[PDB]
Amino acid sequence: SELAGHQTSAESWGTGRAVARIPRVRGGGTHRSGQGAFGNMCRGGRMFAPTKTWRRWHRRVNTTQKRYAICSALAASALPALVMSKGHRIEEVPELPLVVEDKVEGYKKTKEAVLLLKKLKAWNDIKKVYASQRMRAGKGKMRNRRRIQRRGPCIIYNEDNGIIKAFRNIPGITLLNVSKLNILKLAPGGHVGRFCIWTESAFRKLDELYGTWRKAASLKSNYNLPMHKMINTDLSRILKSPEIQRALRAPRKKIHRRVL
Amino acid sequence: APSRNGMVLKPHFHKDWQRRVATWFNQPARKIRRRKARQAKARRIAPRPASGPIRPIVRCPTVRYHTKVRAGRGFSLEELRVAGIHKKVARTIGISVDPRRRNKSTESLQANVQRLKEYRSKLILFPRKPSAPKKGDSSAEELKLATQLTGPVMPVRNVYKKEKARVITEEEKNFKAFASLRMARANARLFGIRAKRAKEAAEQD
Amino acid sequence: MKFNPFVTSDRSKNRKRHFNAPSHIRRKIMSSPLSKELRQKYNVRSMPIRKDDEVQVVRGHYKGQQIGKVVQVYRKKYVIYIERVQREKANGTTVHVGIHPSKVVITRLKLDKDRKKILERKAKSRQVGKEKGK
RNA sequence: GUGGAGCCGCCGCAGGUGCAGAUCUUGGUGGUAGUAGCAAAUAUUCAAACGAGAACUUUGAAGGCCGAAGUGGAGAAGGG
RNA sequence: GACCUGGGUAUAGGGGCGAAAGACUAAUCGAACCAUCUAGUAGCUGGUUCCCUCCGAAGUUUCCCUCAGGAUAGCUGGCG
RNA sequence: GGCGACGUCGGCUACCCACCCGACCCGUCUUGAAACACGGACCAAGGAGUCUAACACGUGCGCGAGUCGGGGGCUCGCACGAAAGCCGCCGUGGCGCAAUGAAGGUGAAGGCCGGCGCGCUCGCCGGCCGAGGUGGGAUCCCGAGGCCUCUCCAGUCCGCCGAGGGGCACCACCGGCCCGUCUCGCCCGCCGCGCCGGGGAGGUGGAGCACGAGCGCACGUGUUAGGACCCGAAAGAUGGU
RNA sequence: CGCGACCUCAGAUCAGACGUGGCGACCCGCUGAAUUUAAGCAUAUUAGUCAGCGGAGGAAAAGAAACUAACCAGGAUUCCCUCAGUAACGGCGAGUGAACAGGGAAGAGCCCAGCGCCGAAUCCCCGCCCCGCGGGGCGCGGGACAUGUGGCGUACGGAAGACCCGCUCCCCGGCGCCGCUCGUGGGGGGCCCAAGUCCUUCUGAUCGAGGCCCAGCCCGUGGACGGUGUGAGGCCGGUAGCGGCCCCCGGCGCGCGCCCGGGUCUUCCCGGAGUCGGGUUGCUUGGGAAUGCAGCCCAAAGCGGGUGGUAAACUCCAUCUAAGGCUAAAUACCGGCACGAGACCGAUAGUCAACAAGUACCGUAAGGGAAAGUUGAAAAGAACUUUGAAGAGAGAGUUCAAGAGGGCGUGAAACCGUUAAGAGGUAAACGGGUGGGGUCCGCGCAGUCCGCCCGGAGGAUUCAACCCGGCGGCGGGUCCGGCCGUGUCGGCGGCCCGGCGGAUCUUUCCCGCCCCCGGGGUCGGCGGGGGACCGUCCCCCGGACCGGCGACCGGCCGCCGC
RNA sequence: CGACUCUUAGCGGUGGAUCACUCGGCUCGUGCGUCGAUGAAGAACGCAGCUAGCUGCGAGAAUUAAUGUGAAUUGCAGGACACAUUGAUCAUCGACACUUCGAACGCACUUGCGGCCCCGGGUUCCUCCCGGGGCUACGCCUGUCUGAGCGUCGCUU
Ligand SMILES: [Mg+2]
Ligand SMILES: [Mg+2]
Ligand SMILES: [Mg+2]
Ligand SMILES: [Mg+2]
Ligand SMILES: [Mg+2]
Ligand SMILES: [Mg+2]
Ligand SMILES: [Mg+2]
Ligand SMILES: [Mg+2]
Repeated sequence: SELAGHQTSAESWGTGRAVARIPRVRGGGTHRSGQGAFGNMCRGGRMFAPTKTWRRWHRRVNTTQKRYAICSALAASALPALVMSKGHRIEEVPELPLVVEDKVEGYKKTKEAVLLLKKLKAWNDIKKVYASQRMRAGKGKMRNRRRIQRRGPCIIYNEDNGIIKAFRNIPGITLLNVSKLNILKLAPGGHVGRFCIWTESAFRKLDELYGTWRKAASLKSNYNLPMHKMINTDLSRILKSPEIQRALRAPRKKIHRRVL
Repeated sequence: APSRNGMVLKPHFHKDWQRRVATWFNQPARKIRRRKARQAKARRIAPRPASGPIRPIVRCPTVRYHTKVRAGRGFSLEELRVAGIHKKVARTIGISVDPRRRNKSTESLQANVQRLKEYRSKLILFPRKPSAPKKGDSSAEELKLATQLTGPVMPVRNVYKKEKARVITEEEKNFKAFASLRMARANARLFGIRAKRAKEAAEQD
Repeated sequence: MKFNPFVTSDRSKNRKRHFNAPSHIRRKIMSSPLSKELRQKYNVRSMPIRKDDEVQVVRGHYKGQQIGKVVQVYRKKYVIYIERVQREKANGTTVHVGIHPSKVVITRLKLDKDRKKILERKAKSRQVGKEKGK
């Protein structure tokens, strides 16, 4: 709210005079002559606790949680259960960490870009974005965002040689550098497992950018990949293992209902 | 108005603080603004090093900070005397000059004379027309770059000594104690009093 | 995608310049496509319509197979009038219903000194673009 | 059934977050009610005319009032 | 007749003017009116917007310019 | 096991009506309101616990004796990008890792063994380990013994087990340690022998030590300063008409 | 008496210039409250803020130490993070509250009076010309300023003058022109891809479907907007170190103009007064035996003076040089001109104002101050007939629609009219329980079991049983070929044509030096480099296991469809 | 029976909620950062063929010129279509113009009264005779002209 909404003379009538004790505008003549002025009740008054522009808008996240979240978002882009359960039709696609050769980075014409996604069998996700060419529900249209759209695949590269030019016309698609990854682009909506197409030179920098567990990363000064709370993580194998069921008593599979 | 166990607080908001509020919404837009002012200046002085002149070695004053080495304001006008370059020619070749600076240690003097001869060592001037007074050939095989960054000779280099390993010798492991400090502290605070008591004893006659 | 930071994208500020345009901007915005005989011959996609060009309407209640000259160009109401398409009132006095020039095909232009130069300039600006395709 | 161009489910996010009251704010509508009322300064009547249409307009005739410190004749300020 | 009155002119807010009534100062006067400080302050009145489930009070102690208010212990709930 | 058609069968809600029974008008302060207490003629829309700073505790997450770039810088000029990523001799600094006294200032490790100075209430040297001891203490370990179709020969298993052992965290107590003070006392050292320095033994004051738990981020609750849940004065001041 | 020179002053519609007033968000100088808080109220707080007054500028103010410090010292101003809610102030209550270190952003320094030297070597105005544009410069000639002091060199970091020493001739502005420019200098105008394809829905399509094996077309162009409804291709535009057109700039190189610099030694010169400081008073400050400012009285010195945060005397030491001046950048910007955006509001909201809004209206004035968006795709805005004096109707007509008819989208509630049903002396309404009537729905109406298996009665087709061929799958195996995982080593292999790291080592390696007697001595070392060693990650055989969500072939078992 | 009343519903009124729309706000950021005596801001009055407001203007008045653009403006008429003339319209905007008041400037503010100079016509006029034009505010700076002083002198008398 722009300033005071109190740019209006108003004092109460206070005394008797059989009207409520809200402040009234002064003068006469006009319609706005004894009407109730400012207060969060009144037509033309001032809103309750007007918003200030020094609300805390921006939030901090410390760096080793931002890196935790972006190691957790690449690893879920490599599991076919997780990446299909987000929406990306990856049914016809080959080997799930899709990498391609470094020739693709020097494409400059988007006809060379469309048939790549047809030959990788990744065009069918783009055709799912064309079906999601809806328009916005609600009042967001007059705040200039009328068209909603699906996010498709993201292509993560290094050494931009035209790859940004060949793909930026294809709808719902995203490019990002393998040096500077974005959790806002890898996990749209806060949900994990976005379909990603990689490149050879991109897919080989991840071992020097986040490290393995044996060596710390070289392109980040003091970062090593986070440790794992569970080693074995499929408990239908653990609970069926001979060491456990040698120790388990017996199942008590009766019911023993209430005796009348 | 208070309650159970908490702090007793003095918030400084008893004044009209909402007209004097500063919101850093332009602080992205001023960072890209002062980057562009560095870039458009770096090519305006195009061969000259960015971040300007060479700065001197300076030890910080206090008990807290006199272990460390800091870039300074300029050279004291006696370094330029001893290194042998004129003070009105020093700032036009790229040497920051501070005429109000004293060097009351010989050790801190000669480190900046050596710093200044090492600058003039790895400096290449450009002639107006190729006449070259006190100057030689073509520009050092075209000077290997154009512009340097964040310091001519990296002003901190706050280095520390080796002092490999000694054998604990006799009278080193014997004397130099905590009692050396407590006898030294009482000799500081009783020096002026005892010298008064020497004057009283000599006037006995 | 728009990349210039000096041209808008909002509905409120494009609708304001469209309805409050000057009358020389407003002829550039009342343009019309050409026919297939005429863009194979002048190799230009579209032109601003003027007073005596002859037109077949392509959409609406009146569609196709009636070549007819235009007769009046309301720029204030973004509307051209064509010599054949008309409408009877209750009075019995027939008047022209007006249609929009993007719903309109020019099948023969009107050539003067200046319409020749504009077609020549709009054509040369295309084979320069064909020479970028090396 | 009306209506004529937008809308919703799920997982997270964010609030100018849900009304019966504040002699609340603004707008609308009742009942009272076809009610109170249209009663200060004496008074109207006949015929006619024009008009779709006359207690009130006009015109004639009668009867009255103001009664020259005027309900008459002109002005100043004010109005425009 | 210390008469009634027009226009002109003078005096202005803790000021004016008053044959004095705290009268009068633009329907406002035991301190005008306009705008701002200002959304001033109130231990004091009024109001405080959806559902279901579970638990559930106190009006007593001690101190306070304290007595229509607080602080403190008791009573409660929530988390373990 | 039986019965029933073209108007009859079944059905319920914001349908109407009838009868029996029960039933005072809500909100609100209050010991008590149906009140001869106040607000409410009716209807629609609006309408009151917000944000910001500080602090406390709870909870979730990351790292962990550390932790955090928040302020800068770097990246090609990109819509989204007022984002994201990076720095590391950019960690300066903040908070924590050490307390204590007004200050000068000082500043947290003990127990077992052997030897000798009058083993003299006082002590000194050396080794060995090394955060004391007592009482409870989840868990764990050992466990005599015992438990199955014929008796003597042996090994995994399993469950019961009196008792014993090592005892986490935490609680209570005793002892010690550091800083301030107090009483009592003797000894030791010399960048120089003094109106010097250091030590002891007892009792006490401290928000201390006794093998560290913090930091950053998010949320919830509580309190405070701000117009501060909303509305309300009689006023005071400044400058004008 | 007069004449003249000056000195102090007057007049002019004298020649030529300048100042006034507006805006005021940000900045500078003043001046200045009270609400409020303290649960009262006086100091305090609010607050040196609001209001008042005066000045600017695109920034302004500040700014090159009469500084900080107290140790190995830093080195103009402003700004940011910290210092820090800290030292300090306070009915020591409520409350208030800096600075220096340190890390950054930006960085830039200078000038005069005085002191002396130089024949006033200086400046202003007018007259004509060398040469000139868009006018100001050197020159030629008088009238002034000025010795009561213009100009040159000169500044506290020292300066000057003279010897001697070793070097050097430079710079600035104008003048055309040629070449660029870092997002690729800025301004303006005019242009640049691809479906209007076939069928179909509709008032009208921008809908629905469809495009052979090149994926119907374009795409560095799928921002947005108008378009008879939802459009990459219909049309603006958008993309593009895209083109072409005109205009305006920052700096090459011909002619002006301006031209001795440094070093050592010697001699000589050297600084701002009613100011500092003190006393007192009032305000201000965190500034406390007085931080700053001001009035008044007193009033300096020159080995002086200020400061060194507890008044005072002595002493030593540190530090700066006051009472004159200028100065870019980093910083501020709720007014102006042009913009771009949004997790914002959507006509009682958002500015008071989406509209003929600071308007209508009100007050003598100061001043107060609204309400009010939407027919339709297009007016196609209802011709004509008839009733009435007209308003108003009945027809007719336009339109997808008048059930959109000129405040006309949608059209709620309160309230009213009328119709239909029902009912009625305990005002009405209500809760529980039934009954009756009405509306409506469901089944379909004495006609609703649905699937499974079995034995039946006739009808029609073809696997299976079992084997042969077959591709695919599951499972298990010597883990065979490939595979890795953990320690244990070696070839120290690649370490010198290997990575990372190390407050490991090497004064016999290497680069300029410091210490004593041109050299010598490791004679003790400084900063920089080299390779030795430890701790980790890369290749080959050796060994241990495991064949793990790492697998392919081989033969087996039993599925499987053809 | 008929009215009156009550409750439901159908339809019509009264009313303008709701939803949908948005050439407006609001907030943030960026570039620039510019008024005036050569007459500003603001105010008054006037200007169209039919014009009240708003908006745009200034007696050249709903705009002239110039350059770009290239056939309209539009509620209705009227008139130029010519554009190998100069060309409608619109934008731009550098050339010209810009009534009265206002710092507001001859004095006043009552459209009041002047005072000098020049030019046209009347007394061929100097001496308060119609019209046109120019000048006439205050402070202040440098210079010029005039000259005040029992101010300080000099030569003279
Ligand atoms: Mg909605
Ligand atoms: Mg906008
Ligand atoms: Mg009650
Ligand atoms: Mg409305
Ligand atoms: Mg209705
Ligand atoms: Mg200006
Ligand atoms: Mg013109
Ligand atoms: Mg005249």
